[PDB]
Amino acid sequence: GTSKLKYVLQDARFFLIKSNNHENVSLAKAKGVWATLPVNEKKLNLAFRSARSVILIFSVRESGKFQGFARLSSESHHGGSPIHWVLGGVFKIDWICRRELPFTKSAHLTNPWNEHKPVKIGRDGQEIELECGTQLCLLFPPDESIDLYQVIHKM
Repeated sequence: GTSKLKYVLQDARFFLIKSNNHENVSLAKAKGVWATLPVNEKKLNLAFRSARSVILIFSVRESGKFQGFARLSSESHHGGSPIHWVLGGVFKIDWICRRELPFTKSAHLTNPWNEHKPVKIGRDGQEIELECGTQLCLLFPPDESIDLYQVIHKM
């Protein structure tokens, strides 16, 4: 069912994350980490203190799909062991869905905070309004590799 997911997403903030390659998403999916440029890192750190959940929705550029979504479990932090991304601080994230959603399945959703353009359109770090982000996350298929239990306790 969707009760657990809807609880996680209640009063959440949502950000589009645009990656230039699949490799960094694969790295991030396995390790539960993300890093972004300074302007977005600041925005995400502010959101983490302001909302019960901050959700990152990933799309690899030119892929025609979203590749999943994840919830920030921390603000960014420096000084950790370097992540050899295939080119700011590192955010720890808990993935909620690592399955793909093609843009054809989100064609009816428009983001009011991006001039009511389809939610698939946006720059890295584009914030997605609450209801559009919630409905977008609800479109993803269930991910049997994921247990929401950890997230629900962290909240």
